[PDB]
Amino acid sequence: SIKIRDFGLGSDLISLTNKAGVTISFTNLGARIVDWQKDGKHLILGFDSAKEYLEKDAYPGATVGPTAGRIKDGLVKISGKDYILNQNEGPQTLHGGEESIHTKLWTYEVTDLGAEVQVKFSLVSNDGTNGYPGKIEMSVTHSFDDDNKWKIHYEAISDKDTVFNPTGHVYFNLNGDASESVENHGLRLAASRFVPLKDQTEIVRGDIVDIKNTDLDFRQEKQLSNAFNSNMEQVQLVKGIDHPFLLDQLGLDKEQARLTLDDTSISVFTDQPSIVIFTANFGDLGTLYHEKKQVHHGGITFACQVSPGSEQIPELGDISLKAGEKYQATTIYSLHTKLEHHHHHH
Amino acid sequence: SIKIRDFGLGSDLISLTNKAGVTISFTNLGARIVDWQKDGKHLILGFDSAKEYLEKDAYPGATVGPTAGRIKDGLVKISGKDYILNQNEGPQTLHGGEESIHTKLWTYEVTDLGAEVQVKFSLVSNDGTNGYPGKIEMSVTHSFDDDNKWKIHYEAISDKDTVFNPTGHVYFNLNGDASESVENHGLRLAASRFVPLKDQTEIVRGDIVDIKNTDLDFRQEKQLSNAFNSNMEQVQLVKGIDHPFLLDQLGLDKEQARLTLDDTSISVFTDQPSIVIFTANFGDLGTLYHEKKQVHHGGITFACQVSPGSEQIPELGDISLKAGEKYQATTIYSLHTKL
Ligand SMILES: OC[C@H]1O[C@@H](O)[C@H](O)[C@@H](O)[C@@H]1O
Ligand SMILES: OC[C@H]1O[C@@H](O)[C@H](O)[C@@H](O)[C@@H]1O
Ligand code: NA
Repeated sequence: SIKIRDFGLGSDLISLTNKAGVTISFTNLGARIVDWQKDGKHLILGFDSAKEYLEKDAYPGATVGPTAGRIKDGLVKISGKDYILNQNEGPQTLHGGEESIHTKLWTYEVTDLGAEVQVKFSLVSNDGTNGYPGKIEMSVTHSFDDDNKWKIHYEAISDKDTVFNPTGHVYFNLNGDASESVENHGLRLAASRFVPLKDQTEIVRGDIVDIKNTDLDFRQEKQLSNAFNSNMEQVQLVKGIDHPFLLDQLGLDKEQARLTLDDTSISVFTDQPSIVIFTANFGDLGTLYHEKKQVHHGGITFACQVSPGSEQIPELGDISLKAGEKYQATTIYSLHTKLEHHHHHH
Repeated sequence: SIKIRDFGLGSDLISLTNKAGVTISFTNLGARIVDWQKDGKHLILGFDSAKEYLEKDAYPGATVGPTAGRIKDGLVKISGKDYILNQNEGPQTLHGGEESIHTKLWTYEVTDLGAEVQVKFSLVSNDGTNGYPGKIEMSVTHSFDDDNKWKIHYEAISDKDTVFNPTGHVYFNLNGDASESVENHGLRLAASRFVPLKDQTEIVRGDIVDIKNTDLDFRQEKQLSNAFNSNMEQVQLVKGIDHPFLLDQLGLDKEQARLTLDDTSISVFTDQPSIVIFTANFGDLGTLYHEKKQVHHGGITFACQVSPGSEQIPELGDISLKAGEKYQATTIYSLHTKL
């Protein structure tokens, strides 16, 4: 079933329920996921109205871009030309600059395919917006099916050579309560290397480091506390995790990550080369989610994209987008029950 | 009463009915007026869904900007520097450039004051959008009251020196049907001068002309057919009217224009210096409004703003907006019925 209602400020809330009774919801404000529940428990973090997003934190569950992450000094090189983008975090351009796409009302259309329902959100990024050459016609399609798979499909075409590498900023918290840390979750992630940050400004250091056998190695499932409790310089630097992990094997076919709590698991599939993991290292900020004060480590993202820093570390990729060339990216989060035995205590 | 409903593509339709039973409706798609009716008659032109506006004509009833009208070569000088805006009509920048603010979904909030209801739409134009320095936080409040007054108040603030001169693009048609020319309406206009167009590109000619005692003098009410049957080269050039008229006296308290058809009349008030009048000179286009084929001259605008062409004729005014300055503009359309 599909249901729609106003969500505030002129935005809408589109709620879907599949045949298994799982419900998921999105808003056109930032083409974003608002909630995902199983048996009345929230699987992700979200608010109850549009205004909260705008007043508390506008990133959660959003489509962010045109370029996800931080670009050192807002400087990109496009077809031999230097361009300075909006700098909204000191001299850095973070998540596309200020008042970016995650803050806009996108138009949308719903397509009912029976076992699958699609919500295609559209938006045009005008030429020059936040310094990006364009115009860029973008669309983000969120779909949910009878097999509990939530899929995000991005498409984009630009009138001019530009840069594009958006991502989805959902935060998971299988506790279903923001006030409960995710250190009790089990994590498996198919990555042998990571990208360290230079310092507190969070730009990339310039090197790629092997994490095998460190507290950041999750090739084999381990509890998140292992990382949170780590005194590794990088962990101490950000007070948790806030890094790109380079996937060892690429392809939409491989389960790249799996997050488990008790009998529930979320599997991550993507055609992108890296996953940026940020564990809500907000300290005592205490943003209220459904009236619960969020705790430090009260959430985790799996933002799949081309790793940030490719400006300095070309080995990471090329996010350029040629005029007329069709960009496409696909990320899938699938929900499972009793996938494995995970019975722990913290 | 206030009613909100889904207008298509995720946009909303907000309809306000006042104590007199008159109904006006807006959509956040473009902070625009969609309909205005009395005794089941439409007074303005509009479509029945969001898609129609995107497919047929995105201007009708919309908030257009940041700069309304045509800018020669898309060029403006800001702080002595030349800036090139998005060119969407040849080398000209018409109504803000392609995919401008009229095609965006704006956020909004409704405020019910009893005798009056206000709908405040807001949108942020990012720095560099379509070549315009910013960011510009903009808001347009459309309100409707029990006295049948529809008012539009604009406000804006920019982080950088820029240009700003928006307008409301409603088209009136007291016939209540697009297939009927407005040539039968009577128009009164408190303007003794107009801005001639250079040619078919519609950029300004460079001069200001006195229209006293010509087919375009509407200082005393007259039927539009007059102007329509004129042999003035300017009328002939565009096949109707498509020009900025310079108001004789500035100020919100003066009725600047008045459009009349039978017992029904619309009065225009504004704090702007000019009114741009365009008589839907679409020839055979035949755009469909409520299943009715539009006819050449099947509508007329009263776009209040600073006259286009100030880039070449500085006397027209100055559209700059300095960083930190708050821009404000107000335009009111008042509906009257003779008893
Ligand atoms: O929401 C704020 C957070 O956004 C994340 O996407 C970034 O990686 C964090 O460093 C930042 O503090
Ligand atoms: O909507 C299209 C029309 O917009 C008006 O504001 C212009 O003056 C006309 O020349 C143009 O054809
Ligand atoms: Na709505």
